[PDB]
Amino acid sequence: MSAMSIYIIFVSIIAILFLAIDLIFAPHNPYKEKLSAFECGFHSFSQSRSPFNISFFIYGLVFLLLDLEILLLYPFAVSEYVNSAYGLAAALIFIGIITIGFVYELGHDALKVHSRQLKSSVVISYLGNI
Amino acid sequence: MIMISILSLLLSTSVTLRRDMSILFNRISIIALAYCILHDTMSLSFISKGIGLHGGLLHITNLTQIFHIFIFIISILILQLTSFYPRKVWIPEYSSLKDIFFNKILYYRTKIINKMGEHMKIIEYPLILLFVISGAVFLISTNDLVSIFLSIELQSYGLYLLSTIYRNSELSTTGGLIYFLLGGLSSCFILLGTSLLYVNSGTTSLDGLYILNSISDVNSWYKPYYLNFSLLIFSIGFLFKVSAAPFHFWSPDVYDAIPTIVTTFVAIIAKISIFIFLLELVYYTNSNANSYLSEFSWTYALLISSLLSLIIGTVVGLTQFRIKRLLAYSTISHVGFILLALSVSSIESTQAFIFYLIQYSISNLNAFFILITIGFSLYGYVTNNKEYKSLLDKNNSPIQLISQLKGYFYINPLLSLSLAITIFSFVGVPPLVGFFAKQMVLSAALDNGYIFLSLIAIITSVIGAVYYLNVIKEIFFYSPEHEVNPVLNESDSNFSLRILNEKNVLIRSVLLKGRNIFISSPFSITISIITNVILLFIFMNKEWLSMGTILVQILFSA
Amino acid sequence: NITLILFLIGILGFVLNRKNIILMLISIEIMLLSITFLILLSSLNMDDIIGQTYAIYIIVVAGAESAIGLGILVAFYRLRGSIAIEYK
Amino acid sequence: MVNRILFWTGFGLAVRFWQLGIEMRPFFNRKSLWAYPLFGGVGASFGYWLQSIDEKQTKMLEERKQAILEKRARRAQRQAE
Amino acid sequence: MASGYGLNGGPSRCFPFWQELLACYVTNSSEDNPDGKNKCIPVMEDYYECLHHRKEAARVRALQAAYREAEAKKLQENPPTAGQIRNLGLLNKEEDTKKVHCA
Amino acid sequence: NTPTQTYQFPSKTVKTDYPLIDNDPHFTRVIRYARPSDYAHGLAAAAAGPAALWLMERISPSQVGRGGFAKAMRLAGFIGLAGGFLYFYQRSILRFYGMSENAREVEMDMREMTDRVKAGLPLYGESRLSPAMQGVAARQSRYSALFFGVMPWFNFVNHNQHGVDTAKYYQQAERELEAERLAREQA
Repeated sequence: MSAMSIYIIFVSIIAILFLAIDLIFAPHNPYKEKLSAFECGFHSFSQSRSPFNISFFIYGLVFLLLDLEILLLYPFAVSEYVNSAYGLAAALIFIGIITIGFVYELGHDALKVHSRQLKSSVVISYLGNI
Repeated sequence: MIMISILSLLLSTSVTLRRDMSILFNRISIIALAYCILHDTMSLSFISKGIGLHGGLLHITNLTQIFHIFIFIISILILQLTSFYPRKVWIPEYSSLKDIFFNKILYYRTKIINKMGEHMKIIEYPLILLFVISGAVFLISTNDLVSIFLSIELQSYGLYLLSTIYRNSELSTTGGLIYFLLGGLSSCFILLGTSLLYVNSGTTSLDGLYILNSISDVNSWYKPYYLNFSLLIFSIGFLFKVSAAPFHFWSPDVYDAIPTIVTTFVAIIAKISIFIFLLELVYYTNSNANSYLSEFSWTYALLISSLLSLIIGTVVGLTQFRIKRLLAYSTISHVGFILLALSVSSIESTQAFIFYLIQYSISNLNAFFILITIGFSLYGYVTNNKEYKSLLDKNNSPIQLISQLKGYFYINPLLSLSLAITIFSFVGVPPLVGFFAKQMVLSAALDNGYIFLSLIAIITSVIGAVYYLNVIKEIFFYSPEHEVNPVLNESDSNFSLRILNEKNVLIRSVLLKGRNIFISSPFSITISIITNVILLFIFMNKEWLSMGTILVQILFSA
Repeated sequence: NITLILFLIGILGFVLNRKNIILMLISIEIMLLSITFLILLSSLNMDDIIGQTYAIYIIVVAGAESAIGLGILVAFYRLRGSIAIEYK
Repeated sequence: MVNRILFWTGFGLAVRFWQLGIEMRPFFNRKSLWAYPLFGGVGASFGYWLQSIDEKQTKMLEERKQAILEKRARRAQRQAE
Repeated sequence: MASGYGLNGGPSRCFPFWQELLACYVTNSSEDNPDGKNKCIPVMEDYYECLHHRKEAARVRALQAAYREAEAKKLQENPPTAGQIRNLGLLNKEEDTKKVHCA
Repeated sequence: NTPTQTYQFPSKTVKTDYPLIDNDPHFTRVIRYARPSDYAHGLAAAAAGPAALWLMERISPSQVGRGGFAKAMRLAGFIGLAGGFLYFYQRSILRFYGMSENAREVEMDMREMTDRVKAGLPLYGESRLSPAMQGVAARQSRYSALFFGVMPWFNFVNHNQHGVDTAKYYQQAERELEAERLAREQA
């Protein structure tokens, strides 16, 4: 049988053997305060299962599509001798269009998380007395 | 050209966040679509059923090119709404050629022209529209199964983004969301349709499947049952997108939910491109000899849909009080006539199908323009109706109700007559162009033995004429619920306009009131031309009808 | 045969789903997967590299669809506040 | 009587009329009178263009009608064999 | 399949059958004779046979049942073991090969 | 030096008014065979787009900020230049496609090519690309200026698959080779 198939088995049995030892030879004494959430020693509101703002999700959307783009460039890398010049041109036409949409994401500041925590424009003039 | 125009417009759009640029990015897109027209006009000097392009993936036909040019004109006309301000100030003191070309008029126009309106502040709007046109035109030219799927997606995804581009509207986000979800269901049917074709036939070429289909037309191990019912699943996915019944439910809601300048382009372009694509499929898959394959033709869905689209479109439109829900049901009854002409495949019915699709697309566009203009005219008018106060997103759909049009013939008579002529043309009354379209499809169906569908259609039309007449009854028969604004016409508040010459020197200062505020010319001229085309079609029918006579002769010859 | 079974799961998980719109958008991802699988399995039987090419282009547009979906879903949620689909 | 050129000249005049009616602006304002030769002139320019495409459409159907008869005439010739 | 491009970078195994069907149609079908394409029917079945294999699946089913029922009924003398089969055509195993071939 | 075969590849036949010279002409030939009218029309077409956006600005201002119109001119300037070059290329290549009056182009095609024959040099020239890659290039660009409104494409590949029987060029040059030898005899 093949080296890969046994390799998968052995890594899984190791993940089991280590786990089984701890499941058997360690003390197990579960109580209410031992089984509470860690919050630096004070119990707080349980609110990790409610909607939470993600300030970088626009990254996740663009990450989705640029992965499809670099995967579509991997057959070219392993076919260059046959693609040659004529095939190179299409690969460059494809990467130029993909790159324009990337310049769109840099230009609009779509990959920018805003965070921190503008000068006087009132000039007075003196005419003196009436 | 359309691809260079998208890339060039995208590079300029990507280095600006200035919302004041939206009007000029729309004006450049109209210039771009005019070059596309000049290019597809040059490509028209050949007679051919089809010429394979780009490694067989794409094709060009005289029918393919006449349709891209039509899409380009329609797009130029819809693009005008975001290219010019709705209102205007006009005085006789500024009305000569020397005045327009060598004088300037200074005045406070921010409120009068709605400079900062939502339709004038979306930078990417023309760009997403160009992508939908790019997808539409590529689909008419698709010759492969894989090309079809990518092109319908490029068309569909842009229509989802256009339906959602008003991101601060809960009504557009909802319409956008429904459309994306149910259209994604529609595309999964289209992908299954193509996938079963390649799996049973070993080929992605439409040209190869048509050859297998023509051999199999004779008069034992591999009967080609797959072609008719792979094409059936493929067809249902396109009946969703043209909103033919019984796959129509989304379109009344989406069209009513999204803004009206947007619903103009989204309710017109998908139909032209999808119907032209189906036409070539229906011609090249028809078994001239009666056969076991004929008994199972995928085109019977089109007859079932046309049947259903006639009943559903006219009946459900009877009790619609919302003008956008009414316009969408009117479309579902017109796509029934289109489907009936597409399912009878004959020279006369192909002429009828081609004529009907172009005329309905110009007529439905007139209906949208009049509607949009009527709700920009109400700027110097005031109402006290609780219903007109309880509406939602009144900025994105100024006119939402049929009753909002009550007495419009007493506010602006010619715009009300323009809408009357357009509506009467939807009914099918002579001597308007819509009558001739309906008659051509009835003549073809009667000739080919579809006597029963002809009888459905005529009875259906009288039912649909009921709700068309309730619209006109609203315009003409009662009094306006809208009143001139009392302060815009008060003889005490007037803005100052000032006329300068070619080099920043004052000529004459003027004081102007609300009666000096009119619709901008690009919309009144556009409504004027389409109204008169509809009105006077009988004196100008020769070149338009012959254009469809010749295209059908090329498609059915050799 | 797994092609039909997977396609039926995604069709009902789209039409019979009464939970939320991300699960709507997931079930489309399942249907496309089953169709790609049918195309990939046929292409190996017919010695065709075109079917694998067709598969790869259904993966790229299936990701484009899911990005456009998640973008539209966020827009809708910002205004509605729930992407839960409501029955009764 | 319908001259392709006179109609489209008349057509352009009526667009300007219908424009001003929809806009609710006075017809036949004196400083704007130039728009009637202009709308009318453009309509004639279109009519000249239509006239040309009409000449090209007569030929194509004239060729086609000949091509149909010839296709039909030689078809029955082989039947008599 | 119909494309001409197979899995190893070489040509698709059903491409010759597709090119013959296209060649037959173009060279028999015409406007003068609508019925030349009836010559393309056997050529069309063969392209489907190289694609799905239903007819070659049907032949092997018939012969395989006929074959097994004959060998089962047939008199049996001595089975050539797997090791003997593995020793066919070797350098110094002449005895094993002769037993396998019964020569 | 007759190849004995002048139609190696199957090509699409189109019903056109004028004679077909080349369904996939090289970019240099389209430029070289362009008439002075083609420069005139393409230059006017390039001027048409920014001149259109200027007139729209004069008659109906956009009320844009201080530097927005100059930005829009640069885009309109490019798009008209891009649109007018496609117009100029399309006008010359149609005379090669047999889809425009091309009497001048036919004779300068018969001279150029029959010169290449008697010179022994390849009619369409030599290519770095492999013979199969040439085919893919010919099948991607032949008749491809008919799609210029949607997707532009130009032939930069020297391939031998141009849709025309090449016998007329050989059949011609030898007659110019027959007369040249006879004229040299009487000297």
